[PDB]
Amino acid sequence: NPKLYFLSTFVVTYILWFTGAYLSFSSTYSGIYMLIMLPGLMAPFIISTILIAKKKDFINRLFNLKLINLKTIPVVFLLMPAVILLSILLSIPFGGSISQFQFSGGDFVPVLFLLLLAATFEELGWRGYAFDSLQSRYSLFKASILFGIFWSLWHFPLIFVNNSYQYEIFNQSIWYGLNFFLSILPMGIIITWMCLKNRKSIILAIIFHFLINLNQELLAITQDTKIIETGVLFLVAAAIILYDKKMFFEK
Amino acid sequence: VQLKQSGAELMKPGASVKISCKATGYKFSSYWIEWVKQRPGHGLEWIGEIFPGSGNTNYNEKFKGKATLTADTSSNTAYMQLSSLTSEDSAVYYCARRGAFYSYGSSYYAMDFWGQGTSVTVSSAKTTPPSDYPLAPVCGGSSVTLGCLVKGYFPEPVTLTWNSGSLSSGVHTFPAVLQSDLYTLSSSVTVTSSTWPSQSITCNVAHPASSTKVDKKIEPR
Amino acid sequence: IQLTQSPASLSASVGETVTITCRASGNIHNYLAWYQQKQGKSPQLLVYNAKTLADGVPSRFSGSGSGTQYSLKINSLQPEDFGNYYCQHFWSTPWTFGGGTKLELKRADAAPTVSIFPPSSEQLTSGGASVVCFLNNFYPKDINVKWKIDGSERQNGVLNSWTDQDSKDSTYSMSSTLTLTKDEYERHNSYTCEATHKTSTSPIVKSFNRN
Repeated sequence: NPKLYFLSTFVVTYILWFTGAYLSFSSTYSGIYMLIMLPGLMAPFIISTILIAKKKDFINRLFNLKLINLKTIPVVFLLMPAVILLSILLSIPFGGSISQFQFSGGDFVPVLFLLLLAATFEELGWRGYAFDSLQSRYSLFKASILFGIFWSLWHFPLIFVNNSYQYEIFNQSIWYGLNFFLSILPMGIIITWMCLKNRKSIILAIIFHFLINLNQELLAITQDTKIIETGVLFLVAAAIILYDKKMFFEK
Repeated sequence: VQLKQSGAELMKPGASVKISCKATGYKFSSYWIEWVKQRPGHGLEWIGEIFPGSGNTNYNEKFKGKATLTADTSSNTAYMQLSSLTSEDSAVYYCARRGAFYSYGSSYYAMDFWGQGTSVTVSSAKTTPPSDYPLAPVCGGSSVTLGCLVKGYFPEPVTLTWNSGSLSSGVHTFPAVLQSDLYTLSSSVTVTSSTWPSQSITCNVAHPASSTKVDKKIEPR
Repeated sequence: IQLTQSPASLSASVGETVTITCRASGNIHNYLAWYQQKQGKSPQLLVYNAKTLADGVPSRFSGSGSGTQYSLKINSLQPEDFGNYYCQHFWSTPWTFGGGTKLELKRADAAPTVSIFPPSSEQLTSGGASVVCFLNNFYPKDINVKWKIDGSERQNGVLNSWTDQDSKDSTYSMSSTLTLTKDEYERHNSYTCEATHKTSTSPIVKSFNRN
């Protein structure tokens, strides 16, 4: 029931995050706004688990390490940092970024645990009931794009919560904000593809997601450079579709 | 990284001023420009911000319409225009930058660099030379104090001295204050009883804006 | 969100360790910066995110706090650390600064030297009449001046001016001027400048009669 999962996830995410967005500007109750955001983030995971509970392969993909293809380890570790530093290099012909290598941007230990927790709470849902529901009705290629769109529009309430990444980028420039929502599209394709190449291993998707977040924190870049990064992501997403195009369009 | 602001302004009420802030040493379009007001006794007050390159602005509600923020990325200059000036607008005005935005570990939530400040004064006062008066002690110790009252001048500043600057010890020249629309200033000099009236003591008041220079000798009453 | 700083004034000596506090009327989630301001100069950044030192800032400065309560600590004060200090939140617009804290150089107490001056003959000639009272070289800075004409407390027509902490001996001075018309001045006899300072258990009075 693909029509039920996403619409139910869409509404639960939207009720909790927009409530947390109201508290985020409240001068009285701002102290608790982050504990309302938590179930909002955890929604796709709990919805997915409930639908499954209401198969052994979900258990398998959760605990079976043998599903993982070790040939994809270099691309799991290295691709995002490579993309980031390439973006800085591509920036240089255009004005600025000489300073950027310095990586001036970026307590240090707990924020890791939070990033790993968010990568977990997201992928348990997306790599659970979510993408399987789409791939059953659709070709892999349009299932991945339908996922990319939903996942992008899933971040939509964050624009309205005080001091969030989505908030600040739109606060600064309309182009910085749109660039983010545009970048979720090829990002949803790359992570998805990586999951299939490792036999739908949810654990690997967690690691990959976590690694994408980590490198985006440690190796910080300006919003102007992130626009270039988005393009690099489209070129990588396009290249991946071409390499596995038979897999992408087969029925 | 440097922010240089335009010079001091003297304005009639009802006019408009345009203060500039030139940026050097960084990419002008990628950082917030702040504007802050500072009056004596009111501390720092935030006016608004502009993101050059996007033109996005966040204003304090109090300065909406009063203050207008613009930015020119071809000359790396931010501007603030203050309209319908009144006495309340008299203050020092700063522009300041915020740090570059990063998701984690950034000085983005800080005003990390500031301009030197632009003094704005708004008044209807005509240029007026001070009337100044010698103050001898009461007609009836080890030390004696004398005075020099500088009353009714505009604008600032005046330069007050004692014996043409030769007498620099024991001198207190007080900050000018504004009664009505004109300034009043005073100065005291403390000397040993052996000095005055045995020796001549004169206060000298210069007021360049009215091109005046007056000397007043202190004589016993 | 309003921010409140305490104390407004802090007396200290070189080498001492001091702490300034900032209170927010609502939770600002560590979105808090501290600035330093010398007289006549622009504010400079010291600390942001409540806890992080800005570039170039000595490590004797440090910040802490969370939620609604924040503070700045300076360990072993240097001569250059004397001046003003402000806190500022970055949680939500409008940004508000704290009222500020002035860190002044500590000193031995000194009584004000009080002098009173009748109007000059030149001023009386032009129809004006000002009585001037200087209160010089006192410490600490707090002081009160009371004007009396023939025994009655007069509050109107008086302008005060205060110097900043002296750059040589670190004391303070005050000038109090009572302005009257020549007419009202000449219809009274006793004029009194009366000073209230900590170094004296009773007012210091300086007076004259027109005779």
